[PDB]
Amino acid sequence: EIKETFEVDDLDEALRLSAEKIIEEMKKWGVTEFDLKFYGKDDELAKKAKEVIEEAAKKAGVKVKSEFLYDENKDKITLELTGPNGVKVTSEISKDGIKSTVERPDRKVTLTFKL
Repeated sequence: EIKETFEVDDLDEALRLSAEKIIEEMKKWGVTEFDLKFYGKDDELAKKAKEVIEEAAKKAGVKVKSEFLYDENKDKITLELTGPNGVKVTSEISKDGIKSTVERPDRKVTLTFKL
């Protein structure tokens, strides 16, 4: 069980670094495609999170199947990425930054992106 913490200047940098590291860990575990579920408001932040992940997956040659379940009452974004053979990523996005929990059988990585 490993915790990693990073410092970014802004939420935009948090989104970019987190998407890169998330795709990294999935690429490590032999993932070529994954299902993405998004929970949050239908706004500009939602669009940014989509493009950052899609651009990051595209550069890595990974296919994504995205479902957005919009709920305006949610003040924060939850992302659930499911991959084959038990690969699961949960990313929480708020004004304070991003916390991503990357789960593999016998491997739990928690990534925090502060400021």
